[PDB]
Amino acid sequence: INLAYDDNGTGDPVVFIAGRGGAGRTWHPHQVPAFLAAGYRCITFDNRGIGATENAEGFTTQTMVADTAALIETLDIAPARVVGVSMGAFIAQELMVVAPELVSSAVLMATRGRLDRARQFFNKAEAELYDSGVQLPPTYDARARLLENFSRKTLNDDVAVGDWIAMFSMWPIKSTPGLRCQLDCAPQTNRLPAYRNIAAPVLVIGFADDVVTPPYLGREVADALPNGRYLQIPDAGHLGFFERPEAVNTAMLKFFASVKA
Amino acid sequence: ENLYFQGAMDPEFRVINLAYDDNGTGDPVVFIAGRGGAGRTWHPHQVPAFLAAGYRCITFDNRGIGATENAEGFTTQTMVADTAALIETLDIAPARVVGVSMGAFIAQELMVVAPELVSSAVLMATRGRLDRARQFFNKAEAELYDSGVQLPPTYDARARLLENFSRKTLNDDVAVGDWIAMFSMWPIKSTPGLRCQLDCAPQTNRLPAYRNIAAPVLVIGFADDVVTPPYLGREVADALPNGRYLQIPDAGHLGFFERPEAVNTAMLKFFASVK
Ligand code: NA
Repeated sequence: INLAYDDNGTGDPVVFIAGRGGAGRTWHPHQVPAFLAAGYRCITFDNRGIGATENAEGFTTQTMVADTAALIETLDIAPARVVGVSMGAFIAQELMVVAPELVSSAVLMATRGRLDRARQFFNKAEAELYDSGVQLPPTYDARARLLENFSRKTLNDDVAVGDWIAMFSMWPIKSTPGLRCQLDCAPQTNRLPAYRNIAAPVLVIGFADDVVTPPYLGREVADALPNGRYLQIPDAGHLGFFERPEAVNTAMLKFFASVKA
Repeated sequence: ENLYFQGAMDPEFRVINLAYDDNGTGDPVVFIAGRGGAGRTWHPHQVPAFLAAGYRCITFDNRGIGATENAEGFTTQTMVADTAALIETLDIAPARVVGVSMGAFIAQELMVVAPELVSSAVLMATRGRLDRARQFFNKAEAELYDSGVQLPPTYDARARLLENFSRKTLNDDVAVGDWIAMFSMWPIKSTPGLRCQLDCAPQTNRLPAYRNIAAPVLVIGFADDVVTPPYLGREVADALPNGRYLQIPDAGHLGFFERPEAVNTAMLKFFASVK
């Protein structure tokens, strides 16, 4: 299948890969304008399992890597810069393994390279939640999103919390066969040994208060990557890029301006 | 032994008995557990240290816990009155008090209305108002109960883990294994009692009222606590004329269980100087 995508600007191409449950649209409130102002061309799209393909099941990481590859080819932008978060970082990482020629450099946020215990606990809890058929009431659900995703600093802030709660109604996350299948697109094995063969410059960004994918797992990906280096953002939850856009964009942009297209 | 004391009359005009424990012969300390917690939660890390320091330790089952787990229709004033009744029954006024969370809130309210019952207090993981996020967590928790919907067991255990512990504990896999096995030995039963304990929280800002409390008080905030953030506790110490604040690094909501030695040392140091 070809997937919905969204092409802006002219210049060195950057492809954004969202996390589980996220659409291309996730990149537009805070990332795309800042990249455009810096002269890049931005591509965002809907991962398989999202939007038009939310009933897609039986797909794997590998299917998702080929989707991304196909997109990079179909637009004739190889090699592109690649920005990915979480599942998206994991898809970026694996694309660079099978198709290094498609990617010039990458930013990977909130990522990991093996099946660590935090990931297992989360895999079990989430899978269980889906198979039970249970519907969390909205306010309890909004509470879990709040604690899962934001820094302590943010939660202490009355105006922000009102926003983030409001903002949840504009970003409904429907439980779908696609969303369940994306649960499986995560490392199953140690991938760090495979990562030691990636040539491309890579920046790994860890968010300090991240509990879904804690920072130290990003240091590990940065260490396995010959040209990798790790950066940490203080006071950012798992949605660090939405919560601290300026600090996050400045870092991706200083990094991307330092490497060749 | 099986000791009982008579609780306050509730707003439905019933009078129940509550269980308590009494150990030692020394200077009396009354421990008040948080929401969901039986008196026995102070036994592993607090009571031995206080007995070895010559304190007598009173623990008890708050209303809505253990034998009264089906109690409903009570309020913060009912629990404050219950605590006072325990104090008056042992004839130990004015007593040292230690409260955590809901129990710290009960101690704060007890000092507002019955200051002569309490000589000094340690308040852990506390607040004297609910902020936006905490207000919302309270409402979310109420909604869950009221809806009937049971959380699957693994989801439940993960949530419990993340809400209660520090990042330091959370990053250490052996430690996480230990606590999740422990969860099975401290199961939190969902009960009309527990649901009712959810409303013994500030509904209004109580910090003004705390301005008249004269007793020496030590407020302890846990740095990684997200169920009651340290800043709310520090607002409480700022309010109290003789309150002082201390923060325990690397402690989640359950700091007094996770960093018992740092907590204990600070409380025993505080109690040796008071008045
Ligand atoms: Na003060």
